[PDB]
Amino acid sequence: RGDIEKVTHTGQVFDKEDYRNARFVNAKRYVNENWGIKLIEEVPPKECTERVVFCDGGDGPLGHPKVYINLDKPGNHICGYCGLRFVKK
Amino acid sequence: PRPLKTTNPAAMKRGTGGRSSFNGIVATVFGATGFVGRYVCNKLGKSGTQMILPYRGDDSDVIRLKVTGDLGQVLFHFYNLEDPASIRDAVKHSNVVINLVGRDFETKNFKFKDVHVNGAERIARIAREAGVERFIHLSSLNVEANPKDLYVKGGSEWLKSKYEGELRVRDAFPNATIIRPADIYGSEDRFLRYYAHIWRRQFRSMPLWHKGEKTVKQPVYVSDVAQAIINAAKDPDSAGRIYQAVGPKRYQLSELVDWFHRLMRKDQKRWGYMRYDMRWDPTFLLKAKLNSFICPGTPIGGLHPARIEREAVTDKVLTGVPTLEDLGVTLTTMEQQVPWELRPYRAALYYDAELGEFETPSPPKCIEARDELRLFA
Amino acid sequence: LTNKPYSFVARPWEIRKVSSIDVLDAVGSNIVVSTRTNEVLRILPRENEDVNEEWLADKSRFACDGLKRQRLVAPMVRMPNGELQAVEWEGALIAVAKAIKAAGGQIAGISGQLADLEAQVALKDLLNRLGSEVVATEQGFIAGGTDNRANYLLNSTIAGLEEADAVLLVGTNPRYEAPLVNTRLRKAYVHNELQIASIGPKIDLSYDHENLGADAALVKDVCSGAHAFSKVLEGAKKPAIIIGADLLERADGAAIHATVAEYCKKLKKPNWNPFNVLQTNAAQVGALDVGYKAGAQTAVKAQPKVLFLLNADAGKVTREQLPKDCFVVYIGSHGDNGASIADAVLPGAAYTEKQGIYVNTEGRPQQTLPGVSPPGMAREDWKILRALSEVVGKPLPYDNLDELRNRLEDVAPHLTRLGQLEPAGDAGAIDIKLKELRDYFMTDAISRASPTMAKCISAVNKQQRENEAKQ
Amino acid sequence: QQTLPVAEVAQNLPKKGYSPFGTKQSSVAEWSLARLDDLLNWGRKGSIWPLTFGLACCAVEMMHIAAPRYDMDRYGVVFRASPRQADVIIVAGTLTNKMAPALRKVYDQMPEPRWVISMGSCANGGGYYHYSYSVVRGCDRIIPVDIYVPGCPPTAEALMYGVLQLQKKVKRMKTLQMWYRK
Amino acid sequence: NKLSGKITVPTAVNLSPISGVPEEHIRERRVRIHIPPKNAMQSGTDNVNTWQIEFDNRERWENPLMGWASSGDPLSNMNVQFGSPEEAITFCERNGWRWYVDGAAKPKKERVKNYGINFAWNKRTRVSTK
Amino acid sequence: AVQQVRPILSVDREEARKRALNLYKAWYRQIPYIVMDYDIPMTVEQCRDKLREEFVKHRNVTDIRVIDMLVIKGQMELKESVEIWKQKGHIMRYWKESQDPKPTDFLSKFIQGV
Ligand SMILES: NC(=O)C1=CN([C@@H]2O[C@H](COP(=O)(O)OP(=O)(O)OC[C@H]3O[C@@H](n4cnc5c(N)ncnc54)[C@H](OP(=O)(O)O)[C@@H]3O)[C@@H](O)[C@H]2O)C=CC1
Ligand code: SF4
Ligand SMILES: [Zn+2]
Repeated sequence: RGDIEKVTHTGQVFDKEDYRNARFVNAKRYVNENWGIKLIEEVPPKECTERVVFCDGGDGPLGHPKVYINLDKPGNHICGYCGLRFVKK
Repeated sequence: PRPLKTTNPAAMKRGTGGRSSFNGIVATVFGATGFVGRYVCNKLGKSGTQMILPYRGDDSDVIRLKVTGDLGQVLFHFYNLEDPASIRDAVKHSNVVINLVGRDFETKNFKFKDVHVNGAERIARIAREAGVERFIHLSSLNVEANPKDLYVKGGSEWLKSKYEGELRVRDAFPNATIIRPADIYGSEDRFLRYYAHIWRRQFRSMPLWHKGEKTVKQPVYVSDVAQAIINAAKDPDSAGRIYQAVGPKRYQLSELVDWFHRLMRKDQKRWGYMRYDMRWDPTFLLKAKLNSFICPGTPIGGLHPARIEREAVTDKVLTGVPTLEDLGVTLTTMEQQVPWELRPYRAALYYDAELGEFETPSPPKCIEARDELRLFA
Repeated sequence: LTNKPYSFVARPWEIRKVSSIDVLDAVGSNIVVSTRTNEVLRILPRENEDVNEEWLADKSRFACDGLKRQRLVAPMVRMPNGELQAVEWEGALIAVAKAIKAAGGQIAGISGQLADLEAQVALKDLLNRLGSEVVATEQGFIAGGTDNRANYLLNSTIAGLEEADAVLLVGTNPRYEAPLVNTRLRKAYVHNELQIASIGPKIDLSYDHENLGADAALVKDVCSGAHAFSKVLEGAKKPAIIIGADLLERADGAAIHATVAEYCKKLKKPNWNPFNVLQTNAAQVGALDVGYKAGAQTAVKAQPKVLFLLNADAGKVTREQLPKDCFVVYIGSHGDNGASIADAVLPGAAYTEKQGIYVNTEGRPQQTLPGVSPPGMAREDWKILRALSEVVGKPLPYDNLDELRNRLEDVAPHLTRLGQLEPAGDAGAIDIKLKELRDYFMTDAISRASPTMAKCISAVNKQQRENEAKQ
Repeated sequence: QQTLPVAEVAQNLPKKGYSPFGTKQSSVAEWSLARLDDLLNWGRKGSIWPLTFGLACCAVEMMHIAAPRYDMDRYGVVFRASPRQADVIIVAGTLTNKMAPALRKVYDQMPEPRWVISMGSCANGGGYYHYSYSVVRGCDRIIPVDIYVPGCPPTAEALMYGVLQLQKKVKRMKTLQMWYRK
Repeated sequence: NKLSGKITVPTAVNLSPISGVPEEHIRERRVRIHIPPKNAMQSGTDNVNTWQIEFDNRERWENPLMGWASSGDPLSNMNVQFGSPEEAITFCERNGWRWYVDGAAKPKKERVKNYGINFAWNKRTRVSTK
Repeated sequence: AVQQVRPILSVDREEARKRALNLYKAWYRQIPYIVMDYDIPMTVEQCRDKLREEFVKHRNVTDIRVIDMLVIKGQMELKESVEIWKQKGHIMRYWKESQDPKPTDFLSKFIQGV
């Protein structure tokens, strides 16, 4: 069965000869289908003008605490909390 | 230098001993819902061992075994002896397998052959293909290549099947450990329930072959058998070695039954125990035959004739064949165990007579080698 | 600013603190191993200003990851195929006891550098039962001068180093041989006008130092007192002369030591012994106080049929260099290259996992504490030897740590007065390793085992390449 | 993990049958034994009699279920006091060491087929007192638990939902049908 | 000839049997009287003014099921505080344990810590920057 | 190193033995009743034997006060067994039959882990 084959995004598969496989002979090995790494990758990097932007990730008090991210560096800048991505250029 | 099988530290022995310390043993226990399965599994759980407990009855029959281990230590796997696919699945990840399968009587879905030898070899072949390090089997101590009945003609099939099971299991598995007990006495046991149950008794006159005075029995206690199983499972150097599992002191069936009835308070004034000759009375056999023919499940009190032949058969040990002492297992004697064991069945506290002050049941007396040679002349 | 490796891993409230001592350098700095659920997450300095100074080098700080990779987790025995398959403790020790008994009483034991004194003493006692006194240490030392305690220590009281006034480092780079000692000197250089000369090759001590050359003839002329810095040494009130143990094992250096001790006679000021020896391994001083020989080649020259190796993963011994028939047993934790050349490989619990006694450079003995359960079948080193003895049939008397700690008390009461330092009084070209950080990071098996150190080596090499190419 | 079918899939599918065994039996004996199991399970399912052990805090919910808001005798459930006449035991509250032998004794004095519901966290895994010197960590270590009702306490709805889940387990139990194979 | 039945008895009364601790722990475990270590990246020091005792680590494996940190060793978390080591040794004896003190530290030697040295005409201690 | 302190019960070591042996009387005399009352495997001789060893459990008690308390515990446990407050599990507790005597010699310890 594929359930006990899938690689958890955390990065675990029971070895092919590992007795802890036995626990799934009769129950499914739940593995989630949304991997945050892929999803945030898909989200495009927002861009702004000001040297310093602010993110709360979510909205109002439904997101993470307000954080200010400077963009003067050439590259992207990833929000510490939500993983949103910023680029000033 | 004994090699190792796995190099994954998660799959490797650890802990301080107990319900949590994983012992590096993963076992399937075929026939776990039995007289000896309970004792084996409880011992294995005490070690902190992973169990797979295959079962063919309703899981409710086995749910009690869940109490024997910490979380995830016990899994129940529905199978059937007639489904090799299921057995393969049950043994793939296993490290050891124990074959506690086998009835005392015959069924409608199984004749002694198909359940007692043909099934066993299938299990062993599947186990061997699965690459299972250790395999264990049980075979009665009285096993003979050419059984001869003693009182009733068609009553030695169990013995024939037992020999067949041993040889073919050894054929299909290079080095399995075939432990060999006989007449294991314990709680919820064929042995003591049989000698206690009513149908076994006539009016007040237990019928015994040759008055039970031409029989030598050496029963052993169930836990000591179980404790042997685990100790020989932990050790792989026991592999490929039969073991005659017997108790400390042989006995004469007359000594036992009299002591039993003394323990049960069955002999004070009125209950009036007597011992017949089973040959004299021709009624006991009919009871067995009818009781077999009528009961759909296990016959009442295990009265089927095969049990009757078993009591008749003597217990022939042999030297060289290793023993429990070789397995490092101390053996609680009957004198320590049986009194408490039969305490539930004590009865007969008449108003007409005296009680309480009756002495503690004076124990029985063993039978020595020359004294045996007197018995058999 | 925060640890890149110990990043996001655990919170201080969750974690558990275990006092301990660093072992990767002979400073023996005090450590607080920050364990959480059988995982050594990080390392912190424990304030012991007599020794530790509350700082801590990068090696001790970051190499903790080395204790999670290349670990030995199963006894192994070399088959006719030769692959060293995994086996169990029964067969392993029984096989080892077989070889020892039938080898023919020609045995040696070479102690590595991460072996605690208990492992040394257990090793020695067993081999004295077997009748073999060939018990060497990897890092060789003075011939015929190993007897007076002050010949292999920092008699100058590492705390007292900061009090030093004129320091002479003969080819002994502290900045990569004892960084904690180095910063103590810099504190002197900043607060007491420490006159720091050098009689070795080029190095940088993070501060000015007078380089008088490299040739070993310079130490002799100075010891006679024929050079300007020698006059400075004379005029000082706390002179110190530091000689690196490598040089003392280089070659014909016992003469160098003898002259150095000769001059220290006059330099001695009351309550102050100038002579200084920056030990490198954390077990060398342990070896001296138990009475080993020095020099792995010494043990090879004995021509033993069997060999013992307390986690001795230095290349100083190679089976080619060994007798061909020499049976080889390795009793160490990390499966490093030196472990790779043994026919029997017994796992061992690393220093954080085992309770042992380490004599630091200056000489105080200090006790590690176990913070993490060892992996696999790994056991304590002094337990492996004890089991093997009783398997052979020459049992040692010490079945418990205290029994063993009393056996050490017999050998050296000074050596069990933990936390104290008994005084020893009187004491008795040049090219050196670890003259650059690139040399420094890769020193020991744990160091090579660690992933972060490997990243550090690459990062420094790349910045150098930038200097070449960014140009 | 699986998920319910969608509207059109339901449209294709037929009635889900009543006896969970189904109606695919081959021979007369099979078909007959299927019905007798169905009748037995129907009896044991419709009428179930808790023992009302109810040690603590959880017990209050064990009473609210008897209360008239989420009526339980509506389902055929009655609180018989005597364990000889009680068919099910809702162990609820903490199991202290003084109680452990008592629970064991009460359990096996009850005749089978006996099912145990471990209500509340205190019984499930020792709950909030798990690291205590006097509490049985869980009740799995004394008796064979059948259904776990998480909660502290479980809201009454949760408890009697679990009861229905026990009814489903009582519905699908195979005793005669599979004795035939035995 | 009495003061409400007062008696003369030795001050050091071992209480191992009355205590209730199993002899296994008493006979295989030590105690490590010390002062709790000062956290490296802190600066307040009002949690290392007490003398503390605890018991050596025994073992920790991981639960096969869920990969927790199982531990079948009771006195693993045990931790008690005292005002002075001699008090703790007195306590530890009365409960019949094996112990070995761990000397905390000598009194801090005064450091001059002058401000002017940052700016000196001759001494090396002139600060490079501010 | 002496302290002038209160008593509990016994003022001299001999009174302590007098109290201690009184307890031994109650326990010896009780054993048969518990064999009857408590349906447990144990027999009179074994119960008597354990009672002997369990006093030997602490032979080298010295302080008058400590031995007094040990007796105080015993008088309690006596009453809890005299009357049947205890349970068959509780009374058997003195044997510790659930766990096998763990290995003791160094190899068995070594080969079976810490
Ligand atoms: N006094 C004795 O019984 C003796 C014991 N032995 C041997 O030891 C073993 C254990 O003895 P004991 O427990 O008393 O015997 P039991 O009659 O109690 O058998 C116990 C187990 O055997 C299982 N069993 C029987 N037939 C089958 C089958 N076709 N398929 C699957 N399981 C089956 C049963 O499964 P389920 O209950 O679920 O139907 C049961 O769980 C036996 O095999 C016996 O040969 C040897 C000497 C004497
Ligand atoms: S689980 Fe919650 S509701 Fe139930 S007894 Fe415990 S604390 Fe009370
Ligand atoms: Zn954000």
